[PDB]
Amino acid sequence: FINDRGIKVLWEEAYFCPCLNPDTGHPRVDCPRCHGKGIAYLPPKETIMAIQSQEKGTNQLDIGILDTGTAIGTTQLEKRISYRDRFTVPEVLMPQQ
Amino acid sequence: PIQDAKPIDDIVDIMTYLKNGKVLRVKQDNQGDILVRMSPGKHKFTEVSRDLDKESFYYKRHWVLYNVSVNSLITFDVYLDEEYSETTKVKYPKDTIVEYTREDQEKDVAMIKEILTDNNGNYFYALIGETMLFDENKLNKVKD
Amino acid sequence: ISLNPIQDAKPIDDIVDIMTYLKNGKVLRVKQDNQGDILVRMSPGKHKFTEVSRDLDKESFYYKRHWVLYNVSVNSLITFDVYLDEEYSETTKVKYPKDTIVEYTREDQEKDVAMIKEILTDNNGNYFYALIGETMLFDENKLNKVKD
Amino acid sequence: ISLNPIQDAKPIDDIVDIMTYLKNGKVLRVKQDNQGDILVRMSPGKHKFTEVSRDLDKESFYYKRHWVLYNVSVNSLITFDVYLDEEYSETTKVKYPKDTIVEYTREDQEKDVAMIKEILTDNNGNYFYALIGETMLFDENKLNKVKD
Amino acid sequence: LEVDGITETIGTTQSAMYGGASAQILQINEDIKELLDGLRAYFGYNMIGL
Ligand SMILES: [Zn+2]
Repeated sequence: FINDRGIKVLWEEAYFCPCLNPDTGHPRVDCPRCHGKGIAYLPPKETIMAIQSQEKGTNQLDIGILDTGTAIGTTQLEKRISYRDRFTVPEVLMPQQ
Repeated sequence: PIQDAKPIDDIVDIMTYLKNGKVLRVKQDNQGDILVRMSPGKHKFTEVSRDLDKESFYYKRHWVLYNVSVNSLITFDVYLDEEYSETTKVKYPKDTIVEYTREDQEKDVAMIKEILTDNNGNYFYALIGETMLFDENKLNKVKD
Repeated sequence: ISLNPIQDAKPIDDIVDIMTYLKNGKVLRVKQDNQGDILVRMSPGKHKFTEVSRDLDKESFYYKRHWVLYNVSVNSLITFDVYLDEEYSETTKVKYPKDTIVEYTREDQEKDVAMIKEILTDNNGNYFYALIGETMLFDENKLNKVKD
Repeated sequence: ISLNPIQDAKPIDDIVDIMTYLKNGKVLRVKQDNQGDILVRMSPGKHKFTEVSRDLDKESFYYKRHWVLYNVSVNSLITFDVYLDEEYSETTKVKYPKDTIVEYTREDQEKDVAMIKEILTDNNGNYFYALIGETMLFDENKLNKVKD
Repeated sequence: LEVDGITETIGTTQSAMYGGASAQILQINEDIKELLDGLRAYFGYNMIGL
Protein backbone atom coordinates (compact mmCIF):
# COMPACT_ATOMS: atom_id res chain seq x y z
CA PHE A 1 0.00 0.00 0.00
CA ILE A 2 2.80 2.43 0.87
CA ASN A 3 4.69 1.52 -2.30
CA ASP A 4 1.45 1.87 -4.26
CA ARG A 5 0.55 5.37 -3.07
CA GLY A 6 4.02 6.77 -2.44
CA ILE A 7 6.47 8.66 -4.61
CA LYS A 8 10.08 7.61 -5.20
CA VAL A 9 12.48 9.67 -3.11
CA LEU A 10 16.09 9.80 -1.96
CA TRP A 11 16.75 9.62 1.77
CA GLU A 12 19.92 10.76 3.54
CA GLU A 13 20.48 10.70 7.29
CA ALA A 14 21.87 13.67 9.21
CA TYR A 15 24.77 14.03 11.64
CA PHE A 16 26.62 16.98 13.15
CA CYS A 17 29.71 17.83 11.13
CA PRO A 18 33.14 17.52 12.80
CA CYS A 19 33.92 21.04 11.57
CA LEU A 20 31.99 22.54 14.51
CA ASN A 21 34.27 24.93 16.35
CA PRO A 22 34.78 23.40 19.83
CA ASP A 23 34.69 26.77 21.62
CA THR A 24 31.87 28.71 19.94
CA GLY A 25 29.95 25.51 19.22
CA HIS A 26 29.23 26.73 15.69
CA PRO A 27 30.40 25.58 12.28
CA ARG A 28 32.86 26.53 9.59
CA VAL A 29 31.40 28.60 6.77
CA ASP A 30 32.43 26.25 3.95
CA CYS A 31 33.65 22.67 4.12
CA PRO A 32 32.94 19.77 1.75
CA ARG A 33 30.80 17.85 4.24
CA CYS A 34 28.45 20.77 4.96
CA HIS A 35 28.40 23.99 2.94
CA GLY A 36 27.88 26.29 5.91
CA LYS A 37 25.02 24.41 7.53
CA GLY A 38 25.92 23.06 10.94
CA ILE A 39 24.82 19.54 9.97
CA ALA A 40 26.38 16.99 7.62
CA TYR A 41 24.64 14.18 5.76
CA LEU A 42 25.26 10.53 4.89
CA PRO A 43 25.24 8.88 1.47
CA PRO A 44 21.77 8.83 -0.11
CA LYS A 45 19.42 5.89 0.22
CA GLU A 46 16.51 5.17 -2.11
CA THR A 47 13.01 4.79 -0.71
CA ILE A 48 9.33 5.16 -1.58
CA MET A 49 7.31 7.52 0.59
CA ALA A 50 3.87 9.11 0.76
CA ILE A 51 3.40 12.86 1.14
CA GLN A 52 0.35 15.02 1.80
CA SER A 53 -0.61 18.69 2.07
CA GLN A 54 2.49 20.00 0.29
CA GLU A 55 2.32 23.71 1.08
CA LYS A 56 4.40 26.71 0.00
CA GLY A 57 3.87 29.22 2.76
CA THR A 58 5.49 32.54 1.85
CA ASN A 59 6.25 35.35 4.29
CA GLN A 60 6.81 38.90 3.06
CA LEU A 61 9.19 40.58 5.48
CA ASP A 62 11.53 43.51 5.98
CA ILE A 63 14.43 41.16 5.19
CA GLY A 64 12.64 40.18 1.96
CA ILE A 65 10.42 37.33 0.84
CA LEU A 66 10.95 33.93 2.41
CA ASP A 67 9.45 30.48 1.92
CA THR A 68 8.31 28.44 4.92
CA GLY A 69 6.57 25.43 3.44
CA THR A 70 5.06 22.58 5.40
CA ALA A 71 4.11 19.04 4.43
CA ILE A 72 3.15 15.71 5.99
CA GLY A 73 4.84 12.42 5.12
CA THR A 74 4.00 8.76 5.68
CA THR A 75 6.84 6.25 5.55
CA GLN A 76 7.46 2.53 5.17
CA LEU A 77 7.81 -0.11 7.87
CA GLU A 78 10.97 -0.70 9.93
CA LYS A 79 12.45 2.72 9.05
CA ARG A 80 13.55 4.99 11.90
CA ILE A 81 13.84 8.66 10.95
CA SER A 82 15.91 11.27 12.78
CA TYR A 83 15.44 14.95 13.52
CA ARG A 84 16.66 17.17 10.67
CA ASP A 85 16.93 14.30 8.21
CA ARG A 86 16.67 15.26 4.54
CA PHE A 87 14.59 14.12 1.58
CA THR A 88 14.72 15.19 -2.06
CA VAL A 89 12.28 14.43 -4.88
CA PRO A 90 14.05 14.58 -8.27
CA GLU A 91 10.87 13.98 -10.28
CA VAL A 92 9.01 17.02 -8.93
CA LEU A 93 10.07 20.49 -10.09
CA MET A 94 9.33 23.78 -8.33
CA PRO A 95 9.27 27.19 -10.07
CA GLN A 96 11.04 30.24 -8.72
CA GLN A 97 11.93 33.74 -9.87
CA PRO B 1 52.94 4.11 -27.66
CA ILE B 2 51.48 5.08 -24.27
CA GLN B 3 50.22 2.86 -21.44
CA ASP B 4 48.10 5.42 -19.58
CA ALA B 5 45.23 2.92 -19.13
CA LYS B 6 45.29 -0.62 -17.73
CA PRO B 7 41.62 -1.64 -17.47
CA ILE B 8 40.66 -4.70 -15.46
CA ASP B 9 38.58 -7.26 -17.36
CA ASP B 10 37.67 -9.87 -14.74
CA ILE B 11 35.69 -8.91 -11.65
CA VAL B 12 37.36 -11.84 -9.88
CA ASP B 13 40.64 -9.95 -10.13
CA ILE B 14 38.91 -6.81 -8.82
CA MET B 15 37.68 -8.72 -5.78
CA THR B 16 41.16 -10.18 -5.34
CA TYR B 17 42.69 -6.70 -5.40
CA LEU B 18 39.96 -5.57 -3.00
CA LYS B 19 40.92 -8.41 -0.66
CA ASN B 20 44.48 -7.11 -0.94
CA GLY B 21 43.04 -3.73 0.07
CA LYS B 22 44.31 -1.65 -2.84
CA VAL B 23 42.16 1.33 -3.78
CA LEU B 24 40.18 1.28 -7.02
CA ARG B 25 39.02 3.98 -9.42
CA VAL B 26 35.67 3.53 -11.17
CA LYS B 27 34.51 5.71 -14.05
CA GLN B 28 31.01 7.11 -14.43
CA ASP B 29 29.04 8.45 -17.40
CA ASN B 30 28.36 12.19 -17.22
CA GLN B 31 29.17 12.00 -13.52
CA GLY B 32 32.10 12.41 -11.17
CA ASP B 33 34.80 9.78 -10.89
CA ILE B 34 34.74 7.70 -7.71
CA LEU B 35 37.15 5.63 -5.62
CA VAL B 36 36.22 2.37 -3.91
CA ARG B 37 37.78 0.47 -1.03
CA MET B 38 37.36 -2.42 1.39
CA SER B 39 37.13 -1.45 5.03
CA PRO B 40 39.84 -2.66 7.45
CA GLY B 41 39.33 -4.17 10.87
CA LYS B 42 36.97 -6.83 12.14
CA HIS B 43 34.03 -5.96 9.88
CA LYS B 44 34.64 -6.02 6.13
CA PHE B 45 32.43 -3.74 4.05
CA THR B 46 32.80 -1.58 0.97
CA GLU B 47 33.66 2.10 1.36
CA VAL B 48 33.66 4.95 -1.15
CA SER B 49 35.31 8.35 -1.42
CA ARG B 50 34.56 11.25 -3.73
CA ASP B 51 38.13 12.53 -3.25
CA LEU B 52 40.29 11.75 -6.27
CA ASP B 53 43.48 13.70 -5.61
CA LYS B 54 46.47 12.03 -4.00
CA GLU B 55 46.80 11.83 -0.23
CA SER B 56 48.96 14.67 1.04
CA PHE B 57 49.79 16.86 4.02
CA TYR B 58 47.06 19.27 2.86
CA TYR B 59 44.59 16.71 1.47
CA LYS B 60 43.09 13.68 3.21
CA ARG B 61 40.65 11.24 1.62
CA HIS B 62 37.19 10.93 3.17
CA TRP B 63 35.70 7.43 3.29
CA VAL B 64 32.14 6.33 4.04
CA LEU B 65 30.06 3.18 3.76
CA TYR B 66 27.91 2.28 0.78
CA ASN B 67 25.98 -0.69 -0.58
CA VAL B 68 27.85 -0.84 -3.87
CA SER B 69 26.40 -3.04 -6.59
CA VAL B 70 28.44 -5.53 -8.61
CA ASN B 71 26.55 -4.34 -11.70
CA SER B 72 28.49 -1.08 -11.68
CA LEU B 73 31.78 -2.94 -11.19
CA ILE B 74 31.21 -5.55 -13.89
CA THR B 75 30.12 -2.92 -16.44
CA PHE B 76 32.04 0.30 -15.77
CA ASP B 77 35.75 0.69 -16.36
CA VAL B 78 37.96 -0.03 -13.34
CA TYR B 79 41.61 0.77 -12.62
CA LEU B 80 44.17 0.67 -9.86
CA ASP B 81 44.13 4.23 -8.54
CA GLU B 82 47.87 4.76 -8.13
CA GLU B 83 48.57 3.36 -11.61
CA TYR B 84 46.02 5.62 -13.31
CA SER B 85 47.12 8.52 -15.50
CA GLU B 86 44.75 11.47 -15.33
CA THR B 87 44.50 12.09 -19.08
CA THR B 88 45.90 11.10 -22.47
CA LYS B 89 46.27 14.34 -24.46
CA VAL B 90 44.70 13.44 -27.81
CA LYS B 91 41.97 15.10 -29.85
CA TYR B 92 39.57 12.14 -29.86
CA PRO B 93 39.68 9.78 -26.84
CA LYS B 94 39.09 6.06 -27.14
CA ASP B 95 35.49 4.95 -27.73
CA THR B 96 34.80 8.30 -29.43
CA ILE B 97 32.63 8.24 -32.56
CA VAL B 98 34.19 9.72 -35.70
CA GLU B 99 33.42 9.80 -39.42
CA TYR B 100 36.13 8.54 -41.78
CA THR B 101 36.49 7.80 -45.48
CA ARG B 102 37.29 4.18 -46.28
CA GLU B 103 39.97 3.05 -48.72
CA ASP B 104 37.58 3.36 -51.68
CA GLN B 105 36.75 6.99 -50.77
CA GLU B 106 33.38 6.00 -49.29
CA LYS B 107 32.48 7.47 -45.92
CA ASP B 108 31.69 5.35 -42.86
CA VAL B 109 31.29 5.98 -39.13
CA ALA B 110 33.59 4.40 -36.56
CA MET B 111 34.80 4.54 -32.97
CA ILE B 112 38.46 4.79 -31.99
CA LYS B 113 40.60 2.18 -30.25
CA GLU B 114 44.37 2.87 -30.38
CA ILE B 115 47.16 4.76 -28.63
CA LEU B 116 50.33 5.32 -30.67
CA THR B 117 52.75 8.24 -30.75
CA ASP B 118 56.18 9.25 -31.92
CA ASN B 119 58.59 11.02 -29.57
CA ASN B 120 57.38 14.46 -30.74
CA GLY B 121 53.71 14.00 -29.80
CA ASN B 122 52.25 13.16 -33.22
CA TYR B 123 49.34 10.77 -32.67
CA PHE B 124 47.68 8.14 -34.85
CA TYR B 125 44.32 6.37 -34.51
CA ALA B 126 43.06 2.94 -35.55
CA LEU B 127 39.30 2.61 -35.90
CA ILE B 128 37.07 -0.20 -34.67
CA GLY B 129 36.48 -2.49 -37.61
CA GLU B 130 39.63 -1.15 -39.29
CA THR B 131 43.33 -2.01 -39.46
CA MET B 132 45.39 0.92 -40.76
CA LEU B 133 46.02 4.15 -38.89
CA PHE B 134 44.19 7.46 -39.26
CA ASP B 135 45.52 10.92 -38.48
CA GLU B 136 44.06 13.64 -36.30
CA ASN B 137 43.07 15.62 -39.40
CA LYS B 138 41.54 12.72 -41.33
CA LEU B 139 39.07 11.82 -38.58
CA ASN B 140 36.04 14.01 -37.91
CA LYS B 141 34.15 13.99 -34.62
CA VAL B 142 30.56 12.75 -34.93
CA LYS B 143 28.20 15.11 -33.12
CA ASP B 144 25.69 13.61 -30.70
CA ILE C 1 12.70 -14.24 -52.54
CA SER C 2 11.88 -11.10 -50.56
CA LEU C 3 9.75 -7.97 -50.70
CA ASN C 4 11.09 -4.82 -52.33
CA PRO C 5 12.64 -2.14 -50.10
CA ILE C 6 10.29 -0.29 -47.76
CA GLN C 7 10.85 3.44 -47.32
CA ASP C 8 11.00 5.30 -44.03
CA ALA C 9 8.81 8.33 -43.38
CA LYS C 10 10.88 11.49 -43.79
CA PRO C 11 10.26 14.14 -41.11
CA ILE C 12 9.90 17.56 -42.71
CA ASP C 13 12.55 19.86 -41.26
CA ASP C 14 11.94 23.24 -42.93
CA ILE C 15 8.88 25.34 -42.13
CA VAL C 16 8.56 26.79 -45.64
CA ASP C 17 7.84 23.47 -47.35
CA ILE C 18 5.38 22.48 -44.61
CA MET C 19 3.32 25.64 -45.10
CA THR C 20 3.50 25.13 -48.86
CA TYR C 21 2.00 21.66 -48.54
CA LEU C 22 -0.57 23.05 -46.11
CA LYS C 23 -1.57 25.83 -48.51
CA ASN C 24 -2.09 23.25 -51.25
CA GLY C 25 -4.28 21.37 -48.76
CA LYS C 26 -2.16 18.24 -48.37
CA VAL C 27 -2.66 16.72 -44.93
CA LEU C 28 0.05 16.88 -42.28
CA ARG C 29 0.56 14.63 -39.25
CA VAL C 30 2.11 16.06 -36.08
CA LYS C 31 3.31 14.26 -32.97
CA GLN C 32 2.95 16.22 -29.73
CA ASP C 33 5.40 15.16 -27.02
CA ASN C 34 2.86 15.66 -24.23
CA GLN C 35 -0.63 14.91 -25.52
CA GLY C 36 -1.08 13.04 -28.80
CA ASP C 37 -0.46 12.43 -32.48
CA ILE C 38 -2.73 14.58 -34.65
CA LEU C 39 -3.50 15.47 -38.25
CA VAL C 40 -3.52 19.06 -39.52
CA ARG C 41 -5.43 20.42 -42.52
CA MET C 42 -6.30 23.81 -43.95
CA SER C 43 -10.02 24.07 -44.48
CA PRO C 44 -11.47 23.37 -47.94
CA GLY C 45 -13.58 25.96 -49.69
CA LYS C 46 -13.12 29.69 -49.44
CA HIS C 47 -13.66 29.86 -45.65
CA LYS C 48 -10.01 29.37 -44.82
CA PHE C 49 -8.73 28.28 -41.41
CA THR C 50 -6.69 25.51 -39.82
CA GLU C 51 -8.34 22.27 -38.70
CA VAL C 52 -7.21 19.43 -36.44
CA SER C 53 -8.33 15.82 -36.19
CA ARG C 54 -7.39 12.71 -34.21
CA ASP C 55 -8.85 10.14 -36.63
CA LEU C 56 -5.47 8.56 -37.35
CA ASP C 57 -6.16 6.24 -40.27
CA LYS C 58 -6.59 6.23 -44.02
CA GLU C 59 -9.94 7.65 -45.10
CA SER C 60 -11.75 4.37 -45.63
CA PHE C 61 -15.31 4.34 -46.92
CA TYR C 62 -16.35 3.18 -43.43
CA TYR C 63 -13.94 5.54 -41.58
CA LYS C 64 -14.87 9.20 -42.02
CA ARG C 65 -12.27 11.60 -40.65
CA HIS C 66 -13.80 14.44 -38.63
CA TRP C 67 -12.32 17.93 -38.38
CA VAL C 68 -12.59 20.76 -35.85
CA LEU C 69 -11.18 24.28 -35.90
CA TYR C 70 -8.04 24.94 -33.88
CA ASN C 71 -5.56 27.82 -33.72
CA VAL C 72 -2.40 25.90 -34.62
CA SER C 73 0.80 27.59 -33.50
CA VAL C 74 3.92 28.20 -35.57
CA ASN C 75 6.18 27.11 -32.71
CA SER C 76 4.29 23.81 -32.50
CA LEU C 77 5.22 23.06 -36.10
CA ILE C 78 8.86 24.04 -35.61
CA THR C 79 9.62 22.10 -32.43
CA PHE C 80 7.61 18.95 -33.18
CA ASP C 81 8.75 16.71 -36.02
CA VAL C 82 5.97 16.54 -38.60
CA TYR C 83 5.17 14.07 -41.37
CA LEU C 84 2.98 13.82 -44.45
CA ASP C 85 0.10 11.41 -43.91
CA GLU C 86 0.80 9.59 -47.17
CA GLU C 87 4.10 8.26 -45.75
CA TYR C 88 3.67 7.89 -41.98
CA SER C 89 1.81 4.60 -41.57
CA GLU C 90 1.83 1.19 -39.92
CA THR C 91 3.36 -0.17 -43.14
CA THR C 92 6.75 0.22 -41.44
CA LYS C 93 7.51 0.54 -37.73
CA VAL C 94 11.05 -0.78 -38.12
CA LYS C 95 13.02 -1.03 -34.89
CA TYR C 96 16.14 0.58 -36.39
CA PRO C 97 15.16 2.99 -39.20
CA LYS C 98 17.29 4.20 -42.08
CA ASP C 99 20.27 6.44 -41.27
CA THR C 100 20.40 4.87 -37.80
CA ILE C 101 23.87 4.04 -36.48
CA VAL C 102 24.17 0.59 -34.92
CA GLU C 103 26.81 -1.75 -33.52
CA TYR C 104 26.97 -5.03 -35.44
CA THR C 105 28.98 -8.20 -34.86
CA ARG C 106 31.51 -9.01 -37.58
CA GLU C 107 32.92 -12.35 -38.68
CA ASP C 108 36.20 -11.63 -36.86
CA GLN C 109 34.39 -11.47 -33.48
CA GLU C 110 34.74 -7.68 -33.47
CA LYS C 111 31.81 -5.33 -32.91
CA ASP C 112 32.02 -2.51 -35.46
CA VAL C 113 29.70 0.49 -35.81
CA ALA C 114 27.87 1.16 -39.07
CA MET C 115 24.86 3.03 -40.43
CA ILE C 116 21.78 1.45 -41.97
CA LYS C 117 21.49 2.56 -45.60
CA GLU C 118 18.83 0.27 -47.11
CA ILE C 119 15.89 -1.66 -45.67
CA LEU C 120 13.85 -4.52 -47.10
CA THR C 121 11.85 -7.39 -45.61
CA ASP C 122 11.47 -11.03 -46.52
CA ASN C 123 8.02 -12.55 -46.96
CA ASN C 124 8.19 -13.59 -43.28
CA GLY C 125 8.56 -9.97 -42.13
CA ASN C 126 12.21 -10.09 -41.05
CA TYR C 127 13.95 -6.81 -41.94
CA PHE C 128 17.20 -7.02 -43.91
CA TYR C 129 19.65 -4.18 -43.27
CA ALA C 130 22.38 -2.88 -45.56
CA LEU C 131 25.34 -1.38 -43.71
CA ILE C 132 28.14 0.96 -44.75
CA GLY C 133 31.39 -0.90 -45.32
CA GLU C 134 29.57 -4.23 -45.74
CA THR C 135 28.22 -6.03 -48.80
CA MET C 136 25.72 -8.58 -47.49
CA LEU C 137 22.60 -7.74 -45.49
CA PHE C 138 22.18 -8.06 -41.73
CA ASP C 139 19.41 -9.28 -39.43
CA GLU C 140 17.71 -7.44 -36.57
CA ASN C 141 18.65 -9.97 -33.88
CA LYS C 142 22.34 -9.70 -34.78
CA LEU C 143 22.38 -5.93 -34.36
CA ASN C 144 22.79 -3.67 -31.34
CA LYS C 145 21.90 0.02 -31.07
CA VAL C 146 24.14 2.12 -28.84
CA LYS C 147 22.27 5.11 -27.41
CA ASP C 148 24.13 8.21 -26.20
CA ILE D 1 21.04 -51.38 8.61
CA SER D 2 21.10 -47.61 8.13
CA LEU D 3 21.48 -44.96 5.45
CA ASN D 4 24.92 -43.66 4.53
CA PRO D 5 26.13 -40.41 6.13
CA ILE D 6 24.32 -37.22 5.12
CA GLN D 7 26.43 -34.11 4.61
CA ASP D 8 25.71 -30.67 6.02
CA ALA D 9 25.56 -27.62 3.78
CA LYS D 10 28.80 -25.67 4.11
CA PRO D 11 28.35 -21.88 4.34
CA ILE D 12 30.82 -20.13 2.06
CA ASP D 13 32.96 -17.79 4.16
CA ASP D 14 35.29 -16.08 1.67
CA ILE D 15 34.01 -13.54 -0.84
CA VAL D 16 36.51 -14.49 -3.56
CA ASP D 17 35.21 -18.03 -4.03
CA ILE D 18 31.60 -16.82 -4.00
CA MET D 19 32.23 -14.37 -6.84
CA THR D 20 34.14 -17.07 -8.71
CA TYR D 21 31.14 -19.40 -8.55
CA LEU D 22 28.90 -16.50 -9.54
CA LYS D 23 31.07 -15.64 -12.55
CA ASN D 24 30.85 -19.26 -13.70
CA GLY D 25 27.08 -18.93 -13.33
CA LYS D 26 26.55 -21.43 -10.51
CA VAL D 27 23.53 -20.47 -8.43
CA LEU D 28 23.90 -19.09 -4.91
CA ARG D 29 21.36 -19.08 -2.07
CA VAL D 30 21.38 -16.24 0.46
CA LYS D 31 19.47 -15.92 3.73
CA GLN D 32 18.51 -12.37 4.69
CA ASP D 33 18.02 -11.88 8.43
CA ASN D 34 15.13 -9.46 7.95
CA GLN D 35 13.20 -10.37 4.82
CA GLY D 36 13.71 -13.77 3.19
CA ASP D 37 15.81 -16.56 1.73
CA ILE D 38 16.69 -15.90 -1.90
CA LEU D 39 18.65 -17.28 -4.84
CA VAL D 40 21.25 -15.24 -6.72
CA ARG D 41 22.40 -15.74 -10.31
CA MET D 42 24.44 -13.83 -12.86
CA SER D 43 22.48 -13.45 -16.06
CA PRO D 44 23.08 -15.91 -18.92
CA GLY D 45 24.07 -14.67 -22.33
CA LYS D 46 26.22 -11.65 -23.03
CA HIS D 47 23.88 -9.15 -21.32
CA LYS D 48 25.50 -9.51 -17.93
CA PHE D 49 23.87 -8.47 -14.66
CA THR D 50 22.83 -9.95 -11.33
CA GLU D 51 19.42 -11.59 -10.90
CA VAL D 52 17.39 -12.58 -7.85
CA SER D 53 14.60 -15.12 -7.41
CA ARG D 54 12.46 -16.48 -4.58
CA ASP D 55 11.47 -19.77 -6.25
CA LEU D 56 13.20 -21.88 -3.61
CA ASP D 57 13.13 -25.38 -5.07
CA LYS D 58 14.90 -27.61 -7.55
CA GLU D 59 14.11 -26.71 -11.15
CA SER D 60 11.48 -29.37 -11.78
CA PHE D 61 9.88 -29.70 -15.20
CA TYR D 62 6.68 -28.35 -13.61
CA TYR D 63 8.47 -25.70 -11.47
CA LYS D 64 10.07 -22.98 -13.59
CA ARG D 65 12.27 -20.61 -11.61
CA HIS D 66 11.70 -16.96 -12.50
CA TRP D 67 14.37 -14.26 -12.35
CA VAL D 68 14.32 -10.47 -11.99
CA LEU D 69 17.13 -7.93 -12.07
CA TYR D 70 18.39 -6.60 -8.75
CA ASN D 71 21.43 -4.58 -7.71
CA VAL D 72 22.92 -7.05 -5.23
CA SER D 73 25.27 -5.46 -2.70
CA VAL D 74 28.74 -6.66 -1.73
CA ASN D 75 28.04 -6.08 1.96
CA SER D 76 24.95 -8.28 1.71
CA LEU D 77 27.12 -11.18 0.57
CA ILE D 78 29.71 -10.60 3.30
CA THR D 79 27.42 -10.29 6.31
CA PHE D 80 24.86 -12.95 5.36
CA ASP D 81 25.95 -16.58 5.31
CA VAL D 82 25.49 -17.90 1.77
CA TYR D 83 25.18 -21.41 0.36
CA LEU D 84 25.34 -23.19 -2.97
CA ASP D 85 21.90 -24.37 -4.08
CA GLU D 86 23.18 -27.87 -4.84
CA GLU D 87 23.80 -28.48 -1.11
CA TYR D 88 21.25 -26.43 0.84
CA SER D 89 18.08 -28.51 0.71
CA GLU D 90 15.36 -30.19 2.76
CA THR D 91 17.39 -33.41 2.50
CA THR D 92 18.84 -32.53 5.91
CA LYS D 93 17.46 -30.12 8.51
CA VAL D 94 19.24 -31.87 11.38
CA LYS D 95 18.60 -30.36 14.80
CA TYR D 96 22.29 -30.42 15.79
CA PRO D 97 24.49 -30.10 12.67
CA LYS D 98 28.09 -31.19 12.23
CA ASP D 99 30.75 -29.34 14.24
CA THR D 100 28.09 -28.48 16.83
CA ILE D 101 29.15 -28.78 20.47
CA VAL D 102 26.64 -30.58 22.69
CA GLU D 103 26.32 -31.91 26.22
CA TYR D 104 25.72 -35.67 26.28
CA THR D 105 25.00 -38.07 29.14
CA ARG D 106 27.69 -40.68 29.74
CA GLU D 107 27.42 -44.16 31.24
CA ASP D 108 28.91 -42.93 34.53
CA GLN D 109 25.98 -40.52 35.05
CA GLU D 110 28.22 -37.59 34.12
CA LYS D 111 27.28 -35.01 31.49
CA ASP D 112 30.32 -34.38 29.29
CA VAL D 113 30.63 -31.94 26.38
CA ALA D 114 31.61 -33.15 22.92
CA MET D 115 31.42 -32.10 19.27
CA ILE D 116 29.44 -33.87 16.56
CA LYS D 117 31.85 -35.17 13.90
CA GLU D 118 29.75 -37.52 11.76
CA ILE D 119 26.04 -37.77 10.98
CA LEU D 120 23.98 -40.62 9.52
CA THR D 121 20.35 -41.69 9.78
CA ASP D 122 18.66 -45.05 10.12
CA ASN D 123 15.88 -46.04 7.75
CA ASN D 124 13.41 -44.66 10.32
CA GLY D 125 14.95 -41.17 10.11
CA ASN D 126 16.63 -41.08 13.53
CA TYR D 127 19.98 -39.29 13.29
CA PHE D 128 23.04 -41.08 14.67
CA TYR D 129 25.78 -38.79 16.00
CA ALA D 130 29.49 -39.52 16.33
CA LEU D 131 31.18 -37.61 19.15
CA ILE D 132 34.79 -36.79 19.92
CA GLY D 133 36.21 -39.01 22.64
CA GLU D 134 33.48 -41.64 22.08
CA THR D 135 33.34 -44.73 19.87
CA MET D 136 29.65 -45.60 19.55
CA LEU D 137 26.99 -43.32 18.07
CA PHE D 138 24.49 -41.23 20.01
CA ASP D 139 20.79 -40.42 19.63
CA GLU D 140 19.11 -37.02 19.41
CA ASN D 141 16.88 -37.50 22.47
CA LYS D 142 19.89 -38.32 24.65
CA LEU D 143 21.71 -35.11 23.72
CA ASN D 144 21.51 -31.56 25.05
CA LYS D 145 22.77 -28.39 23.36
CA VAL D 146 24.10 -25.69 25.67
CA LYS D 147 23.71 -22.23 24.13
CA ASP D 148 25.89 -19.31 25.24
CA LEU E 1 -7.17 0.47 4.27
CA GLU E 2 -6.79 3.83 5.98
CA VAL E 3 -3.38 5.35 6.74
CA ASP E 4 -2.90 8.97 7.84
CA GLY E 5 -5.95 10.04 5.84
CA ILE E 6 -4.96 7.90 2.83
CA THR E 7 -7.41 5.08 2.15
CA GLU E 8 -7.45 2.36 -0.51
CA THR E 9 -10.65 0.35 -1.01
CA ILE E 10 -11.49 -2.62 -3.23
CA GLY E 11 -14.53 -4.83 -3.77
CA THR E 12 -14.19 -7.95 -5.88
CA THR E 13 -16.18 -10.67 -7.62
CA GLN E 14 -15.23 -13.15 -4.90
CA SER E 15 -18.23 -13.85 -2.70
CA ALA E 16 -19.34 -16.29 -0.03
CA MET E 17 -21.52 -18.10 -2.60
CA TYR E 18 -19.72 -17.48 -5.92
CA GLY E 19 -16.08 -17.65 -6.91
CA GLY E 20 -14.15 -14.89 -8.59
CA ALA E 21 -14.20 -16.50 -12.03
CA SER E 22 -17.67 -18.06 -11.66
CA ALA E 23 -19.09 -15.42 -14.01
CA GLN E 24 -16.80 -16.44 -16.88
CA ILE E 25 -17.32 -20.12 -16.02
CA LEU E 26 -21.07 -19.54 -16.27
CA GLN E 27 -20.69 -17.89 -19.68
CA ILE E 28 -18.37 -20.69 -20.81
CA ASN E 29 -20.97 -23.30 -19.83
CA GLU E 30 -23.59 -21.32 -21.74
CA ASP E 31 -21.42 -21.34 -24.86
CA ILE E 32 -20.69 -25.06 -24.49
CA LYS E 33 -24.33 -26.07 -24.11
CA GLU E 34 -25.28 -24.48 -27.43
CA LEU E 35 -22.06 -25.59 -29.13
CA LEU E 36 -22.04 -29.16 -27.82
CA ASP E 37 -25.70 -29.77 -28.65
CA GLY E 38 -25.25 -28.36 -32.15
CA LEU E 39 -22.20 -30.56 -32.69
CA ARG E 40 -24.16 -33.65 -31.62
CA ALA E 41 -26.48 -33.28 -34.62
CA TYR E 42 -23.43 -33.66 -36.86
CA PHE E 43 -23.04 -37.23 -35.55
CA GLY E 44 -26.58 -38.17 -34.54
CA TYR E 45 -27.93 -40.61 -31.98
CA ASN E 46 -26.67 -44.15 -31.50
CA MET E 47 -28.76 -47.25 -32.10
CA ILE E 48 -28.43 -51.01 -31.64
CA GLY E 49 -30.79 -53.80 -32.59
CA LEU E 50 -32.04 -56.48 -30.24
ZN1 LIG F 1 31.27 20.92 8.19
